[PDB]
Amino acid sequence: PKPRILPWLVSQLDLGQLEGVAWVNKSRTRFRIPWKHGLRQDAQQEDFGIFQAWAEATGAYVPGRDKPDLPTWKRNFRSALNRKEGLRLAEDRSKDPHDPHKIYEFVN
Amino acid sequence: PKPRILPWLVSQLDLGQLEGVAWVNKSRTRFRIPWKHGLRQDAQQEDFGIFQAWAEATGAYVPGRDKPDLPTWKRNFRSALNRKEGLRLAEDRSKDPHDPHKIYEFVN
Amino acid sequence: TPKPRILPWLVSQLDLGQLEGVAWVNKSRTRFRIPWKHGLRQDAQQEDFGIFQAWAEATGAYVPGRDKPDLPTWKRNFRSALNRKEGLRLAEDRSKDPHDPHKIYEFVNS
Amino acid sequence: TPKPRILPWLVSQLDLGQLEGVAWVNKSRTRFRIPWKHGLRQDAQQEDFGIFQAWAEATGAYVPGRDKPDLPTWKRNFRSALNRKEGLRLAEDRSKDPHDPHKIYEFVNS
DNA sequence: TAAATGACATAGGGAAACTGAAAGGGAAAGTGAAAGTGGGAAATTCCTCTGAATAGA
DNA sequence: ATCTATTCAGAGGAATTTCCCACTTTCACTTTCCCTTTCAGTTTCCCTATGTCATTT
Repeated sequence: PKPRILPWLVSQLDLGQLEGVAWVNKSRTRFRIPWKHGLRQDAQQEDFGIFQAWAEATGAYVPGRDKPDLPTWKRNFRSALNRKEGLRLAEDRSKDPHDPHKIYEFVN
Repeated sequence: PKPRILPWLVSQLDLGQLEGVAWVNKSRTRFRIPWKHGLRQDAQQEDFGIFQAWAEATGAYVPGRDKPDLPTWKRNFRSALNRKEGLRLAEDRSKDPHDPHKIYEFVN
Repeated sequence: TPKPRILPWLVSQLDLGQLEGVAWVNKSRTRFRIPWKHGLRQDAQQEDFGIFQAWAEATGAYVPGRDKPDLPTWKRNFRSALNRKEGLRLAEDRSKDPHDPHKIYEFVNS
Repeated sequence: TPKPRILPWLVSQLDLGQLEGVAWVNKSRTRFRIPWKHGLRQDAQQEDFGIFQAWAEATGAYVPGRDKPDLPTWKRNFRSALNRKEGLRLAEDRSKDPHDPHKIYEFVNS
């Protein structure tokens, strides 16, 4: 059937399984996504969990079959979101030293 | 007593029990048909209500017994109307974002 | 007149060899190649979508002059048409190559 | 407004010779000089970082009508782009000269 | 007023990751023209049954 | 010498058969929706690499 990204993303947000990935508003319209830049030493694949989740979810990534590739999972997650109408990028807290991340918000 | 499509269609148009299926002429010579595209995430089953109604009506589709098949219902409905003389597709508003549909018309 | 069927038409283009880059890759004439340069590249230009364009002109999908040029769509339609077609398969994919980007299709059977 | 590609744009600046000490050295144009100096020195301005500034203005990254000129960043962006070009290698690093600071790239190719 | 030794404040710099805009791709869905189909209607053989015309008793 | 016992035309539906007519399905691509990839550059990250000030001999 293949998941559509917005409904899928919203579900992850509601379940709140991944960390650094949740609703940052009680009305539910703004949300955070970890985004530790790739070159940083403290950066593991645990910091690309949503990106990885999406890849596993769409069949792109299958642990065992393909080597894990972090940059691709991220560029893929990002491009999918950009084209999505009714959803804009708010603040770019990506290079932020302690808690690097981004908040997306649904608009009309 | 299998229904003939034009009389049947006109009846649905007059009863107006199907959202989006309605005349657009006081004179009743132009009607509109809901025409959302199958892939669209926003396509709920009822977006093929007339197509489904015709399939159930010709006894081709009995809920419970058959697996829903939305493409064929629309496909059958469109093909059935095409042979009909005195009837012609006037506008194709189906790749339309908000309210997608097609307008047929009766050539005198 | 009749509308051309894609495989016979393609074979004909291959035999005529009018388009540059489009050629049989073997004597048995069963494997052929199609130039497939990526659209965003700098050296890209309309002549790198010649077969795609030819097919569009051929099916009346495009009419130099009256209609407006949609190069990507020409490729999408040509690519999509072959994809369902039975008895033809994708063999190679050198489409992301630098100097000679192209894909290689092979004719098969059942 | 169409975005310029760096090599064709750079070659144009070299031919026009609008900046001081940019024109190629060899007439066949297989080598050229770049106002590559240093930033932690003394009289370093927008004159010694002209190509770097030209590229920044050219890509809209910076416009002498809003963006507050950052000479250090401009040098970083220009350096990275030249590095990735296959048929383009850096000959010598003559930035190691007092009064005459610069750099010599090659228009080689394989 | 000095060659040297230190002391910070950033400017390079090489890789590899990031990115926006737009082209590519998958594959499920759509299409008009063309050809196929089912089921009810019209038509073309089958079946008693009638019954007057023909044999046994 | 009637008195039944049969029997081959013509009836009046059955029993299929062949036709027709609306839709249905194929045919052979085309298009759409939603993301993915490519392009050709930008931007980090993480270290060095120097170029002005400030103490050693």
